[PDB]
Amino acid sequence: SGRLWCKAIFAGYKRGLRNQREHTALLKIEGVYARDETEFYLGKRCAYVYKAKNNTVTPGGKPNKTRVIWGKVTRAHGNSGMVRAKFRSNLPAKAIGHRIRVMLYPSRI
Amino acid sequence: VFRRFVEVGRVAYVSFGPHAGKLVAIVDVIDQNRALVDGPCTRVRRQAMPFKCMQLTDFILKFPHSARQKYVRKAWEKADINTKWAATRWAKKIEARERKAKMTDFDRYKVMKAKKMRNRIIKNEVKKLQRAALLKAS
Amino acid sequence: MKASGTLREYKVVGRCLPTPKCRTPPLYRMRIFAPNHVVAKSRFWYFVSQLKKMKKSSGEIVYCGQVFEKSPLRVKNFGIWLRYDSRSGTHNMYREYRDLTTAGAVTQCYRDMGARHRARAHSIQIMKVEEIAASKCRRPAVKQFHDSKIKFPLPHRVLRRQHKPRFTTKRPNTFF
Amino acid sequence: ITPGTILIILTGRHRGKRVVFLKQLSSGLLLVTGPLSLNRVPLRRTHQKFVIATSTKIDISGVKIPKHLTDAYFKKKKLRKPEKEKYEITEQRKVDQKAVDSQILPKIKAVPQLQGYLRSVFALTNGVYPHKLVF
Amino acid sequence: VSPKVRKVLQLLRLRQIFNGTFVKLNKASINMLRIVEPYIAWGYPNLKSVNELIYKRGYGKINKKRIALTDNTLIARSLGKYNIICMEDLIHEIYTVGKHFKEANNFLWPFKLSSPRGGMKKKTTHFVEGGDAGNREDQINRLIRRMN
Amino acid sequence: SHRKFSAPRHGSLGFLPRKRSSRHRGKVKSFPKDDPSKPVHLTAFLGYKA
Amino acid sequence: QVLVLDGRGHLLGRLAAIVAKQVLLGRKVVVVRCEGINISGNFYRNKLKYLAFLRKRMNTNPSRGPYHFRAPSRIFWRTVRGMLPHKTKRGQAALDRLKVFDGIPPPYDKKKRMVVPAALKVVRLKPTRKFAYLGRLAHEVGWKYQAVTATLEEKRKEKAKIHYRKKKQLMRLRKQAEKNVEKKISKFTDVLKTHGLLV
RNA sequence: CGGAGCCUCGGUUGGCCUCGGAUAGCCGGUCCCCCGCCGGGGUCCGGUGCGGAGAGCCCUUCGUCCCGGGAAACGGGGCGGCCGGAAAGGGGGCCGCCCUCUCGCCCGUCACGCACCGCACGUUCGUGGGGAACCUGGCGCUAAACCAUUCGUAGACGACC
RNA sequence: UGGAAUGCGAGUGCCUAGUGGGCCACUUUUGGUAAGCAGAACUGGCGCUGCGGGAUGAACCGAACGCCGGGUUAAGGCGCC
Ligand SMILES: [Mg+2]
Ligand SMILES: [Mg+2]
Ligand SMILES: [Mg+2]
Ligand SMILES: [Mg+2]
Ligand SMILES: [Mg+2]
Ligand SMILES: [Mg+2]
Ligand SMILES: [Mg+2]
Ligand SMILES: [Mg+2]
Ligand SMILES: [Mg+2]
Ligand SMILES: [Mg+2]
Ligand SMILES: [Mg+2]
Ligand SMILES: [Mg+2]
Ligand SMILES: [Mg+2]
Ligand SMILES: [Mg+2]
Repeated sequence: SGRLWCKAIFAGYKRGLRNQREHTALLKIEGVYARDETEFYLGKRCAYVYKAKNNTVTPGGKPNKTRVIWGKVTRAHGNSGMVRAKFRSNLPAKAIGHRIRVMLYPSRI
Repeated sequence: VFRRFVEVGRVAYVSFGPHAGKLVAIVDVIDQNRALVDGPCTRVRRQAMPFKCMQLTDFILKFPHSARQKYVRKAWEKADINTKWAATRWAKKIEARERKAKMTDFDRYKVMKAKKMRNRIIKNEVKKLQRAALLKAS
Repeated sequence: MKASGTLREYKVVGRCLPTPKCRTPPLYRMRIFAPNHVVAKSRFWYFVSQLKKMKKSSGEIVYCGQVFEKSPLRVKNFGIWLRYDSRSGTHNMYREYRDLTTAGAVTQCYRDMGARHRARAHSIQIMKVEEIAASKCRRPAVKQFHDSKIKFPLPHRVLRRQHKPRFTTKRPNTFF
Repeated sequence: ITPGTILIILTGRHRGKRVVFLKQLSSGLLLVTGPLSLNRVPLRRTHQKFVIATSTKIDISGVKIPKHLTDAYFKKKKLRKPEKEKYEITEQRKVDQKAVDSQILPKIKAVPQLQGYLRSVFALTNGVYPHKLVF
Repeated sequence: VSPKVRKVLQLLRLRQIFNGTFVKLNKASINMLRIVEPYIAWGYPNLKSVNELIYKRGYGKINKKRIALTDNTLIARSLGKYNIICMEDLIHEIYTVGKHFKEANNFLWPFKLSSPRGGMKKKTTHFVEGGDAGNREDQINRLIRRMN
Repeated sequence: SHRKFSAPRHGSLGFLPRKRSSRHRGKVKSFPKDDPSKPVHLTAFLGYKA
Repeated sequence: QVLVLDGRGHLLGRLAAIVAKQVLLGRKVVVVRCEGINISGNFYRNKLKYLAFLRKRMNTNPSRGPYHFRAPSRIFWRTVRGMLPHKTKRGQAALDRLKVFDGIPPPYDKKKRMVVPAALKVVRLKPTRKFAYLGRLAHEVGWKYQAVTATLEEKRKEKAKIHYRKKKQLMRLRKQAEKNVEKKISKFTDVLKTHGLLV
């Protein structure tokens, strides 16, 4: 057993300087520091995993305090390897600067 | 202090650009920033190339400045710069860099096993040497 | 005119439109250095208009075509005669450059005239471009490269890959 | 993904294990075997979108896969709950596992250290980035 | 927009940004384009540009409505009296400027083109100055590829 | 406008705040700088105002 | 977990911009030897820049700010704060992820220090240009612990040298050990060479 | 100092235990020669697009069983002591011990484990931080502060002596 | 052979509110030393108008607005904010 996701940071939302589009998040992925290396990650699942006070169900498991918002990498962003991600619900702004899992599926390799 | 010089015949390793990883010979110096280089035996057309994308090697060919390609190719073969380059530690380090880059997942597993046993054998030997060093002082 | 990218050399031939008085007007030819042919044609009309009672309406372009460098693998010295408008007058200049192509030497002139005299390309008129033998070149910057045994090192090489890695354990070396 | 390729399962209880690809079923799901003795993955279906196909391939061209290992063979069988009902490994499945394992397993052991490779479980570690490495 | 430019842009049917039309050139029309010079990019299209402009973005003005040209019967019912019965006849009447260029061309609704992918240089100055306005001749085709 | 005739300001701004001392016993803010060459000695003492 | 940077030979404003962007991405950062930092431009014109900063003060109550910290670490700390949205909860959390030090106190003195080549003076300045030292700058605008920080730094480097000679000796034995067991590890060495891990 | 759980708060999903530094220069060996309280300088030998490389290194985990071949034997695990650390101090190493196993590592043989029938929050840091309690044994501790009263070195009242 | 091009459906009649302090910019321009001054022409604006950019701003630059998803742009930008 071991890790099976890549470490990404929730850098922020899509925005100009005075307008913020919260339906799209900008992810900084560890080791991806150019636009030419982001190709592997496009379309990959993304999981914002967090914990809450109340228990919740678990697929193939018993209830616990872990919750997740799913998403996926939709496209690259800029020249330094950021990717745009969309989630089934907009990420809460308390999640800026925290971990966003990037899975290794759907696999194209 | 300096040892390697930009001069007619100096063989330079191209580090980045369209011809990265290849050897060229400085055929002429255009100005402060560019040189006319040639790669007859390494697949580089005679062209202008900035010094920034060059790293000087220790090899110097002997041909006149601006001598046409027939003679840059001729001097390259006489000196066998191709086998001399692959004999340098510099070439081997480049080779070691890409052998590692192409390691398949199974290969990585086999290195992790081999490294595991090699490291233990060396460590156990290092321990014995240290103990013997204790007796000599004592 | 904008000196965008590397300029090209164009051969532009034009004439007055034929009329009953002069059914066969003479053909005028100019050397035009421009980004693209559309700009090349426009500049042609800007120059012949200065030298002849001619403009686009009363004349036509007979031929526009790039002039390829004849010895692109040879190193040459180019003398450029140009006039340009400064903030307080017009001045004729003569400048020298080393290149492989004549158009490359003219492009060096536009960057150079912009750098040293804050001259925008709309105020520069290249009058003449001549390849010059090493013995006739005047500018010491060009002449110092006329040394069959030229040799020089590359001191204090500055690390240009400064963000790969962005954080490193070892300080860069500048001596090679 | 060609027959004999070593795949990496990315999902399910078997995530991370390295299996041997046999064939693509008519429904398009992949048929793989652990083998059971090396990593405890039986003849099992899996989606190609959830496997990383490595460059490690074994030659199983001479392996005879039973014609009856089809999609309906692996389809889950409903279990009623009125307490709980548990899954029982049918005796046929065990016989089937040996038929395929007894051929592929000796072919695994022809490649040195391959069996140890298929015993180990894939994982990401410090400084290891998928976009950089070759599988 | 100044009153004289605003009228000329309406006669060309370019009432919106990145709208496109074909214009057959002559002393009358070339001088109109000079008036609206700062407001238009124009040039000479090639056979491929006429093709792709009319196939991807070709809409007919049928009974004063914008109907996509999804069938040949659409062209034949309106321009059939001029022997124009298919998209290929329409492309030939446009590209070669036939005797019925006017009818076939007014039938085509002004092409609604997207923003130029890859950006512009400078929409506020002429093409020959390094901008985008005015006549760029055959270079219009490069623009059409990125906007169509 | 400027004040007509000049005059030095009243009081020193160097003794602010003009508040009640937080300590009753005088505190030695700075002891004399130690000179190692000198023999060991004390540098302060407490007396009462008779 | 933590990113420990060494302040010697870095240009003040360039390190802060990089350090500011790291803490805004949620990364803890420690910068040591903030007195070793450099600023481009001769020393006198850098001194003048700070002395002008010292003149800024609320005319009616100087105790209300600005606060003119004299320690090199706090100067650098205030410079990183200048590049953050420090009046929002988000930027204050980022500012808590930064620790700045004069000298190298424990536990970072026994840990490896990274450098930022994009802020290094050797990389970013022309060799002829003049530059200042944040330490001398700090010492001459009221900083009071230049000598003690250097005196303690002298002790640290002395110990580090002892540790290093211990490390060089362990390397000599490693090379000698590899020769002794060269026979037993030949097969394992080949695997490493075949895949580039040994050259 | 040494058992179960109950809440609550979270983020995290291997570790790098360190020369000083130069950058028109470096690094490592060599101490045969010169100085010092093993360290420094010289000579010489090697590297220098840093390979004694952070482009790096270390650790690497499916578990068990059976018998082999390499590796170890100066070995792994585990109760008592002496140096050692102060800028914001070390669950490192060293010596004993009575114990404790020849398995830990590498390549093979041998087969087995819920093989849960394609599917998510999996995998650590985790005896995490904080709050209540319930137990359960060992060794210990039995104070101040504020009010009130008094003083006047103090004082609008608080405060202060 | 509806006699240039281009574009567009036109014509016509009653009843009619608010307004009748304006102000600004390119260019032209009168008075004045000049003025964020007073007075004109043309066009376009603000007024009545949000929106991206010019840190900030009636007018500048871009572009004008039904409630949305995707893509691409303008003017402007890309050390960190
Ligand atoms: Mg794009
Ligand atoms: Mg304008
Ligand atoms: Mg006075
Ligand atoms: Mg003070
Ligand atoms: Mg967790
Ligand atoms: Mg009124
Ligand atoms: Mg006025
Ligand atoms: Mg007025
Ligand atoms: Mg009003
Ligand atoms: Mg209006
Ligand atoms: Mg508006
Ligand atoms: Mg402004
Ligand atoms: Mg949109
Ligand atoms: Mg900005």
